[PDB]
Amino acid sequence: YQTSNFRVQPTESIVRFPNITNLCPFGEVFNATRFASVYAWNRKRISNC
Amino acid sequence: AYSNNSIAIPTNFTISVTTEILPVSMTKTSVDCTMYICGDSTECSNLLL
Repeated sequence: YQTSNFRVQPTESIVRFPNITNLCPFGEVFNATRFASVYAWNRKRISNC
Repeated sequence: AYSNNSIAIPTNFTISVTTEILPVSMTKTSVDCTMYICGDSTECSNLLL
């Protein structure tokens, strides 16, 4: 009789994501010396990062 | 030709060998229902039962 099919169950889980390397200066506004006025506020455009 | 008093009898013969090819059996196959849905997952087994 062919009663079943078998498979080895996994021991643990493995999750790998690609490198975040070659980062953009997202901390430029964080380490900036002086900002502008509250009405003069600057908007940092972050694209392809 | 067709006549009442006429008859044809063979004066010589020949031995001919022909070929008929007759299949007997086919390939034995068995398909699993669970592995056909997916393996290594309990979602296929609970929804399949």
